[PDB]
This record gives sequence, structure tokens and C-alpha cells, in this order.
Amino acid sequence: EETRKIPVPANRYTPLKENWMKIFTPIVEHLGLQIRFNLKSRNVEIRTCKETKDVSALTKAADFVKAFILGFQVEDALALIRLDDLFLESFEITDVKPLKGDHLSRAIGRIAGKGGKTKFTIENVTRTRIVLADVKVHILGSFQNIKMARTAICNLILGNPPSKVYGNIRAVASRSAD
RNA sequence: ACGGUCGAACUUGACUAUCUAGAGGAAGUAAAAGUCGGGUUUCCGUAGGUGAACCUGCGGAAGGAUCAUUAACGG
Repeated sequence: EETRKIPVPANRYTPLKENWMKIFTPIVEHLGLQIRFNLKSRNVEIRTCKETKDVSALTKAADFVKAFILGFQVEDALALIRLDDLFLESFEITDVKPLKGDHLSRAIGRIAGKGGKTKFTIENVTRTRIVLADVKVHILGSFQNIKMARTAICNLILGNPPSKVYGNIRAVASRSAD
């Protein structure tokens, strides 16, 4: 029996505690994996028991809990539980353009937009989920959808206004046999 | 008449300033319906790319649209 341990930061302890039943129930019910949260090591531990139905379910659960810790909602990583062709690609915001200080903050703003609206628009077009950590961007979706979302985000964080980005991603989504 | 003094003005070169004729050159204008025919958020300073514009490099600005998380840490 093998196990996987994944860490949790201090800012994700309370979301883990509130959503704990919605996390451990799908892992143990139909995947059949033991789960605990070590408070000393601050780790979510997932284990294979005799009740595990099939191999690689523990990898599925590990991706689910890792996606929840990175900042995604519990149902958007339950999508990683159910679907097979889903991945979790992430990058830093300074990876494409060296931005210092206030400029960097403005880049973060034009991933969000007003009220988060711009971000949601990309999530509507690329069919992905984007999480903005403090200087990090995480995309959950299919491989081509991750490519479209990262193209939109990289276009946003090197200077393009949101309307041009919307038009470009709508043209690409029309061309992508969606 | 010698000499001294005040000194107009005259001649010669330089510095000039003004007035006044000009062969020629480079132009433009009116007359010829004569001949041939897509990219960009907005900038600043410096440098290069054929002068400017524009593009790129380097360093700066916003005069550019912040969503989500963050009470435990004791045995």
C-alpha cells in the first residue's frame, strides 16, 4: 500500500476545514481511499486500502486535493476526479514580462478586470478555471483549452486591453471546432 | 617767413555698415486630361536602423479595468 502526501499553506487551512466533508467523501466513497490531515506536518495524506477499486485512483484524488489547495473550488476539482483528460498548468506572471512593483499589480488587475469580470469572460470562452494566486496563475482545463487560456492571459499581462483579447479568443474559439 | 597751438579735412590698408547694376545656378507657381504607371494600450529619455516619423535595445512612468483565500499552530 502506497501513499501520497501534499502540503497546505496557512491561507488554505480554513478552506480545508470548512470544505473537509466535501473533500473526503468523494475520495472514500467511490474511489475507496483512506484520507487524513496531519496537523503536525500540515499534510493531506491519501492512502490505498484493500477497498480501493482500481489502480491510479490515488493519483486522481491527489490531483483533486492539490487543485483544491492551489485555490480552486471543490466541484471544479471534482471535475478532475470524474474526467480523465484534465490537467493543471500554472506559471508566474513575471515569466513572460519582467514587471516590478506597481506595474506588476496593474497586470494582476487586468487578469481580473472590474469585479473579476474579465477573468470570468475567459472562463466562459476557453472553458477553463483560472486561479490568481498573488503572483501566480493556475489554469485547469483541457490541453488545447489551457493553451487558449494561457494565450489570453499572456496577452493581458504584456499590455493588451481586454476588448482585443476578447475578440481574439472568440475568433480562436470559433476556429477551434468548439 | 620759421616755430607752437586749436584743428577742419585729405590719402593709404584693416574692421566694417549701407546704397546700388549684374552673366549664371537651384526652385516654386499659371498654361499641356500631352508619355508611362494591415498593424497600434498610452507615453518619457537616450542610442542604432538612410534625415524626421516609425521600429528595436536599455532604464523609467500609468496619464491602464483587483476577482478568490487569509481567526487554529496546542500535546
